[PDB]
Amino acid sequence: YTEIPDIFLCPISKTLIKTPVITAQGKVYDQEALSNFLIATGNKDETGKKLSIDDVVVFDELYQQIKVYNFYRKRE
Ligand SMILES: [Cl-]
Repeated sequence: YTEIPDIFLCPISKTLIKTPVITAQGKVYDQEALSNFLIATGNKDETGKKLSIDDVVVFDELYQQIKVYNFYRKRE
């Protein structure tokens, strides 16, 4: 599997997450992808529900796991 682990996938950018943010609903996106996407739809997420970039936090644990993935990845 050269493929990116699914938990590190952003539903919007559809690749690797650079910085995980998590919604109150518990959904995980890449920060910059979500920000920009939410501007395009006008605070609606990819299933058309209301969402603001102000109501997300960085997902610290997962950010950390991503850094480790990145170590193993960029090794090859
Ligand atoms: Cl996790």
